[PDB]
Amino acid sequence: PAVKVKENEPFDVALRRFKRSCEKAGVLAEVRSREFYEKPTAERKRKAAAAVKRHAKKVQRE
Amino acid sequence: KVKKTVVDGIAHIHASFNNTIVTITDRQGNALSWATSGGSGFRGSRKSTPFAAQVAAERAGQAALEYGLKNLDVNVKGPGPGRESAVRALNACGYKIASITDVTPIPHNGCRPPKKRRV
Amino acid sequence: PRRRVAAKREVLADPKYGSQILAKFMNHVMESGKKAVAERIVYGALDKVKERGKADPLETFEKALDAIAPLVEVKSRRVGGATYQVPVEVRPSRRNALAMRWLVDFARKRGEKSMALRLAGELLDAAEGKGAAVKKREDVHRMAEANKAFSH
RNA sequence: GAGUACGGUAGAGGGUGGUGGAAUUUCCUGUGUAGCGGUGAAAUGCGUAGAUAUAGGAAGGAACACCAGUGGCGAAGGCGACCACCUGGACUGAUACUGACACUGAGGUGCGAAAGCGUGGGGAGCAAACAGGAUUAGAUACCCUGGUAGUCCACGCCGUAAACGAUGUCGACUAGCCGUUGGGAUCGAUCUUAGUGGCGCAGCUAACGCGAUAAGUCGACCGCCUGGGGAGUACGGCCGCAAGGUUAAAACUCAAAUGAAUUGACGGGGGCCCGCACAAGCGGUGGAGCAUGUGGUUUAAUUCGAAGCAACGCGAAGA
Ligand SMILES: [Mg+2]
Ligand SMILES: [Mg+2]
Ligand SMILES: [Mg+2]
Ligand SMILES: [Mg+2]
Ligand SMILES: [Mg+2]
Ligand SMILES: [Mg+2]
Ligand SMILES: [Mg+2]
Ligand SMILES: [Mg+2]
Ligand SMILES: [Mg+2]
Ligand SMILES: [Mg+2]
Ligand SMILES: [Mg+2]
Ligand SMILES: [Mg+2]
Ligand SMILES: [Mg+2]
Ligand SMILES: [Mg+2]
Ligand SMILES: [Mg+2]
Ligand SMILES: [Mg+2]
Ligand SMILES: [Mg+2]
Ligand SMILES: [Mg+2]
Ligand SMILES: [Mg+2]
Ligand SMILES: [Mg+2]
Ligand SMILES: [Mg+2]
Ligand SMILES: [Mg+2]
Ligand SMILES: [Mg+2]
Ligand SMILES: [Mg+2]
Ligand SMILES: [Mg+2]
Ligand SMILES: [Mg+2]
Ligand SMILES: [Mg+2]
Ligand SMILES: [Mg+2]
Ligand SMILES: [Mg+2]
Ligand SMILES: [Mg+2]
Ligand SMILES: [Mg+2]
Ligand SMILES: [Mg+2]
Ligand SMILES: [Mg+2]
Ligand SMILES: [Mg+2]
Ligand SMILES: [Mg+2]
Ligand SMILES: [Mg+2]
Ligand SMILES: [Mg+2]
Ligand SMILES: [Mg+2]
Ligand SMILES: [Mg+2]
Ligand SMILES: [Mg+2]
Ligand SMILES: [Mg+2]
Repeated sequence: PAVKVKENEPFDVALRRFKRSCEKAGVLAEVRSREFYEKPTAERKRKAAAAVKRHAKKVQRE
Repeated sequence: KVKKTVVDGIAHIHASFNNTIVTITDRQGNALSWATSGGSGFRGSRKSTPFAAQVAAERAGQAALEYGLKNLDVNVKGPGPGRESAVRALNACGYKIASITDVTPIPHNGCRPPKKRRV
Repeated sequence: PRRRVAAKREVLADPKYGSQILAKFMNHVMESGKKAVAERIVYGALDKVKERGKADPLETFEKALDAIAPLVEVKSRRVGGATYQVPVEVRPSRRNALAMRWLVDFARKRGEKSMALRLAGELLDAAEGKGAAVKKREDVHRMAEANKAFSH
């Protein structure tokens, strides 16, 4: 979210740190997940699909 | 024919998908100079590109350099492209980037968003 | 093609001047397989350049070529919903052929006595850049600059 | 078998109040000036009667990010901010107690998403109807800008859903392996319960597939089916304020309708690969005159045949 500039750091660590902090906070994900109303049927459907894919991926290692 | 000086201001980036708006104020939030990607002469899909953001941010910074402004707190708001392009555009103008923050509003539950597009 | 197996046959058949770029200009200016006519036309233009400019025509031709060689060009792309043009830098080899093609094409339509003095006028004009070929190269460049929003 | 008494465990189970933070909108005020918004690209719309952005203040309504999980609770429908009060059930351990007090259940009785209806409040966002702008041959649609009922609250009604695991309730048996939510024991390991998931032996099935959460082996009781349309419609009865719900035919008409799987074909499905198929270049046709073939028209006859690529300087390498 916020970034600190110190020790006359070059203007390359600043942007990289800002991007890393932003993706850690996941601001883009949350703002993308709210541009349209997403009904509870689609909620449960998407979560069930995510669950089945996650379990398949976990099993596939063995 | 009115003149005043200011040092260590704050610059706002409003980067939506369609357009990005750059403005400069003091710590008190009084407008000094602003520039828009629509005003930079793009008028279309190009208006969304990060290059238009760079052009608008540098134009606004060069307009605001008349007041001095040896220090800037730049804060960004919006998920559109050019989120970081305007930062480098302002750094090209010859300011001191004191800090960079995001003020993207995130409702906890809030109002419900509009209906889903069927395209 | 789809293989990338096509070879690159090398042709360097300068008769007396012994220049490589001159040979490719010969191949460009040749029409209907008339090599001798191309030889006479290019050598007449070269001799006019010599009798006009005190500088040797080799370097005059070279500096005309280097002042008409472009650096970037605009190329259309099918985005799937819009008609977009993106600027791309020239391959180092392609710019020579582009300059040769532009020079010969603009020289073909002067309207004066013959292509000897036509190519002479074009070489003198492009030596410092007052020819129509240089103007159209600048127009292509300014297309590429005005379409920089895409860039990539 | 069923139930009672006693300590604990977990939980968006239910009801009545109170209180939080993020955000949107609206209003007021300061700075500031020419755009904002939206799209595939636009336009409608909002702006110099000073907008968008930006800073401060105020009002109000609604939903409760992150935790969050093949996670939990509930008869089902369903239930996520935090706290207090009232309240149902389930798991878990030992002892004591009652001594078949059980299962199912036609009728009946209640609970029952959303939309809808009645009376009275409330109204930020969204948004049927509706207005305008686009797209289009048309566009009473998809897209854009606005926008009323409604969505929220109290009380009452309505009785329906792909109300679904498309699988009635209860009980007993039948190889195993990997998770996970509560709780116990014995020494991170082993065992044992009540749920919730993934595979799989027998067995079953038309096949798909099910497989201790059976669709296997069996018992007890209930509900329902008898070719496709007509039709879950008509008439009658009973409910409802209305919308309508429920019970429920016949004439007539057809020789089929249907389920699962197989081969091919196809797709404005996907992944690789190839070809002057594109791209990179050169040169042409379509404009002129003429030659030649064909179509049409005319003629007494313009002799027959060839007709998307795969007919048209073709049978005809000589009217
Ligand atoms: Mg929208
Ligand atoms: Mg404002
Ligand atoms: Mg405010
Ligand atoms: Mg449920
Ligand atoms: Mg309702
Ligand atoms: Mg209603
Ligand atoms: Mg009502
Ligand atoms: Mg009312
Ligand atoms: Mg409203
Ligand atoms: Mg609309
Ligand atoms: Mg609206
Ligand atoms: Mg509205
Ligand atoms: Mg009505
Ligand atoms: Mg209510
Ligand atoms: Mg349900
Ligand atoms: Mg059923
Ligand atoms: Mg059926
Ligand atoms: Mg049942
Ligand atoms: Mg059963
Ligand atoms: Mg029972
Ligand atoms: Mg049972
Ligand atoms: Mg049992
Ligand atoms: Mg199995
Ligand atoms: Mg069966
Ligand atoms: Mg069967
Ligand atoms: Mg029996
Ligand atoms: Mg029986
Ligand atoms: Mg039985
Ligand atoms: Mg029948
Ligand atoms: Mg019949
Ligand atoms: Mg019948
Ligand atoms: Mg009826
Ligand atoms: Mg009848
Ligand atoms: Mg009736
Ligand atoms: Mg079939
Ligand atoms: Mg196909
Ligand atoms: Mg091509
Ligand atoms: Mg012709
Ligand atoms: Mg013609
Ligand atoms: Mg014929
Ligand atoms: Mg031929």
